[PDB]
Amino acid sequence: QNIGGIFIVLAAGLVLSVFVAV
Amino acid sequence: TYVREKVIDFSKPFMTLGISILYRKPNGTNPGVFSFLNPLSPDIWMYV
Repeated sequence: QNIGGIFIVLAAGLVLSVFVAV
Repeated sequence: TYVREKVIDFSKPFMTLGISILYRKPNGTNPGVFSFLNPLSPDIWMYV
């Protein structure tokens, strides 16, 4: 649980992945 | 020793010696798959 701080910065793309839909 | 010479007398020095260390061999090993985790949290190894 040290560098999980980046398993969570990871999310920024899985959040960004939504937009091109239209 | 000299102190012991200072108090009583021994024979001549016939079985000569000199201080030295004793220690394990030790055959310390932990190879195998159970070693490679170390650079990273075994949990974090799973999240990946």
